[PDB]
Amino acid sequence: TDSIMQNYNQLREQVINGDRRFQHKDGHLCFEGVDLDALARQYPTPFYVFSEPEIIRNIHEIQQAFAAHKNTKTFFASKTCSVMGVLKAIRDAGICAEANSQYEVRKCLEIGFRGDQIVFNGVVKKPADLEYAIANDLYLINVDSLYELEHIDAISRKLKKVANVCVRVEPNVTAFHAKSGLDLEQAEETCRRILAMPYVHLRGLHMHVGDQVPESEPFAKATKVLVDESRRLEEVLGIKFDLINVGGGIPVPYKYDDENGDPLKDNMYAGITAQDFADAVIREVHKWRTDVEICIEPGRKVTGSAAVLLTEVSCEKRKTNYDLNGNVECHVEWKFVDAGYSVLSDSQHFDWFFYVYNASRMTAAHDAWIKLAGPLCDGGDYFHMGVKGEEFLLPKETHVGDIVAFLDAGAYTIESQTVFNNRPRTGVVMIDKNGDTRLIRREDSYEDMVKYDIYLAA
Amino acid sequence: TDSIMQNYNQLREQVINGDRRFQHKDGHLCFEGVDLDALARQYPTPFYVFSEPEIIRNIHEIQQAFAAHKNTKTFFASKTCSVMGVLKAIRDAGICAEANSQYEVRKCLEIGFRGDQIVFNGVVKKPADLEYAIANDLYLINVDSLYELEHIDAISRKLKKVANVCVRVEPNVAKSGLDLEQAEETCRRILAMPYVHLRGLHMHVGDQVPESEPFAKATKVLVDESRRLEEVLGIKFDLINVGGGIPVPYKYDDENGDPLKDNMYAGITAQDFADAVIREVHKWRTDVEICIEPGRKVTGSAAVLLTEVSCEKRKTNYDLNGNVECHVEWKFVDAGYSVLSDSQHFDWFFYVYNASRMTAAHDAWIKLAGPLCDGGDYFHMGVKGEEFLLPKETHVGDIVAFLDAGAYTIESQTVFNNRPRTGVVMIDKNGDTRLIRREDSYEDMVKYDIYL
Ligand SMILES: Cc1ncc(COP(=O)(O)O)c(/C=N/[C@H](CCCNC(=N)N)C(=O)O)c1O
Ligand SMILES: Cc1ncc(COP(=O)(O)O)c(/C=N/[C@H](CCCNC(=N)N)C(=O)O)c1O
Ligand code: NA
Ligand code: NA
Repeated sequence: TDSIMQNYNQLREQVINGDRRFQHKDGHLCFEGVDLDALARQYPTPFYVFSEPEIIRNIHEIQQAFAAHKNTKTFFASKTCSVMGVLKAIRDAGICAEANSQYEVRKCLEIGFRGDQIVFNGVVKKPADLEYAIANDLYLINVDSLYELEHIDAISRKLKKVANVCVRVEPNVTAFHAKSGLDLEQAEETCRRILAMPYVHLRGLHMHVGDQVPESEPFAKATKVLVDESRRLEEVLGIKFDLINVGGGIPVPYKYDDENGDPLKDNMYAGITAQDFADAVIREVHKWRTDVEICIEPGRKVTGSAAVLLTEVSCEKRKTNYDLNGNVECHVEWKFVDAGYSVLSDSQHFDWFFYVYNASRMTAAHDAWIKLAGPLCDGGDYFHMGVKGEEFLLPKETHVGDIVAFLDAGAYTIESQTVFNNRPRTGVVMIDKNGDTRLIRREDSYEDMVKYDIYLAA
Repeated sequence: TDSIMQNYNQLREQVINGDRRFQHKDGHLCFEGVDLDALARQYPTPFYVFSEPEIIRNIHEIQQAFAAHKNTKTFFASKTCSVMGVLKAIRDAGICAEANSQYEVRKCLEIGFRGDQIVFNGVVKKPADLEYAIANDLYLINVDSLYELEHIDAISRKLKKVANVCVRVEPNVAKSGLDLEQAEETCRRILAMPYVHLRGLHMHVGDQVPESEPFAKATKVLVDESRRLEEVLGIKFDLINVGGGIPVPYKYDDENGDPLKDNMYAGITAQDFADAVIREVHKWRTDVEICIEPGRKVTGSAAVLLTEVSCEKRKTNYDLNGNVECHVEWKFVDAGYSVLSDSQHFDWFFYVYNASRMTAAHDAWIKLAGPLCDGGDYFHMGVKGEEFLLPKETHVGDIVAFLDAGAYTIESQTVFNNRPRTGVVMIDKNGDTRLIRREDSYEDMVKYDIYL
């Protein structure tokens, strides 16, 4: 325990000393030079702040990782974060976009990605979705089922417009637990049929291994399956594929003290780098072709490390358990923040760990065990992914009005919010390349929330 | 397995032959005389349909349960569902409202609940929230901490307006409430505050509680301490507020269920809840007001999620190596966990039927997936393990129904993958339908962002 506390304050000092994102000023956590205590006095909490410089650094990591293969194309999985200002930053950094719904395709087109910079994935692509995608000449539509393929044939014919497709294959219980992709056994006939379709153009095969995968071997195994079948089909069908699409899954470090962690038992430890992901993928593709295009679809890695959730300590209490004779059994120091699981979904629903610190007292020892609660009704709306069990460490002097920061809060955190208890979804602030801040998403207002309803005011 | 299938089809026939909510017509599931296959051709799926008649039936069950105690006040816990048209139905049915945020208070006031019909609960009530509540003369603010109480004292003094409070106590038979040990001094201090009026004590046991003993024991704790404080402080309390938690049946075949291990079986009824509460309160006072804050029981049974079967596939495991070992039939609906949150995040069971083929045997084992990216976006709370039963005749374009989908299902939606949050339709008391919430539009989604 004392060791756990000691280790946590070693990590705290690494944040403000040797982290490319963070500094401190006046004892306050700073992000790209921006004082986060002061920022949280200018915008109402809770809100997220994103760093454009850190997104750029992440994208460079990915792109540098694939230097051994010139013919690589990188599509940001916009399901990770599709706030328009974030997408615009990713476009400016020079990569492309991946989309999982009609409205995702549309927003990518709106913000400036060309059709030939967009890949459309999904297990459900209704005819209206497919018609929209085909009419906008998307780079790829990644076909997930034979039923969807029938619609692509019929709609491409209606539009007299070529649909460019990959066939998604499940490289692997995966009949019972994997809803996506075709069985490998079905790729050959599926491809044979596409070749014969006048307006469907087979570009390659697709797979996606998973999310936050903390080892290289699954990527290597699955890529080899895809590569072996691509090679075989080239011979059997007498074709040359343009590409292979190996998906996403590059992990992000959510716990940084790798010496104390096992990525195979706790995948908050990232286990591998973008370079290890590239090495595994490229090695398997080059056993087939060095010239073929490799498409990748990273999501999490582009934005995960590039935002902080800022939330104000809004209440406090001590709760005491007594035996049946009025004698203290134990005290619990509860701190309440104005963000709960409706603001940070994965902390609750997917047992996700984020570093928690007192951004107003970043240079103070984090030396008191506390429990950290949200504002929702749910008895379960408190943060259970603690430093030790369900307990967090904050400075003993923590006060109502301090600002708490959750780090590594940029992946899958904005669109997954709700208005449970009619608490609004949060504003979002962006730090640009010059270190200046601006609001890029408003907090939901009272009006915004009732406007969807149809009713007579009393 | 053959017995699980027979039992499920027994339940299916009971839906369309012996359920006050449902009928069949032309092979289709009907809700209060409305053909749901036909309804889902008028509005884009997925969407929720609510029944005002069922809300009324549920409220009647609650109020009848408390007939032995004349002075009972019922507050709908609006966290359960605050679509304005649902709140209006509940207001028009004659009960009161409970709120868990400033904007919930405001929407309750805007739909027509008076201040004296609103209770404000919560572990975080900031000064701005408290000021709004006090200024609007709320019936109760249920005090959760000593920190909050100091703001209430200060703000009520500033406004020169009386704040009506309960003290929430956690009976330790958890983040909310004060310790019982703190009630006496807290009440003593509230009595001395010039603009705070102490109404009583408050508790809330939990959600979907499948047994009466927790309520009886928790109520007795509050009654005993209420009785004691009346003596010690020389006062008569206005009320006792015993909270919510009346369960709703999510599985109906009670003969096959253990509610204490699987709380999708309700275990008790509103009458059992009332009997326990009234039995304890009446050891002390018959004249005192009992406040109750039911949420789930008011609306849970009163909605259906309608979702179109939008894709299908067969996945075949060839021996783990080679040779057909088993086929898995996947059916994809256009609602996933961003539409029906508790099915995923809280392991919640909802009955699933093919509403387009409700009179057909549900004779085929399938797995039921949503449309999201997440490999985990499929429905795992099946009829048998993760498997569901639908007619072998099920086709893309059929309408699947999730029953009992009225509690905690609307405000918990997300726009993950930029799929819109759903529209909501209401069947009114005359059996007519209207849209009471639009589906989010594309324009809705991007309008919150600030961009060029
Ligand atoms: C075809 C495809 N291409 C790329 C990605 C990008 O994955 P990455 O962000 O790099 O881990 C995904 C991701 N899908 C989902 C995320 C789920 C996130 N869920 C969550 N609760 N945060 C999955 O792999 O299950 C995908 O489906
Ligand atoms: C003070 C208070 N008064 C009444 C209720 C109404 O409870 P009822 O709906 O009847 O079970 C609650 C309910 N709060 C929460 C629901 C949580 C629902 N969460 C969900 N994911 N569906 C709780 O008891 O944890 C409450 O906090
Ligand atoms: Na073709
Ligand atoms: Na007083």
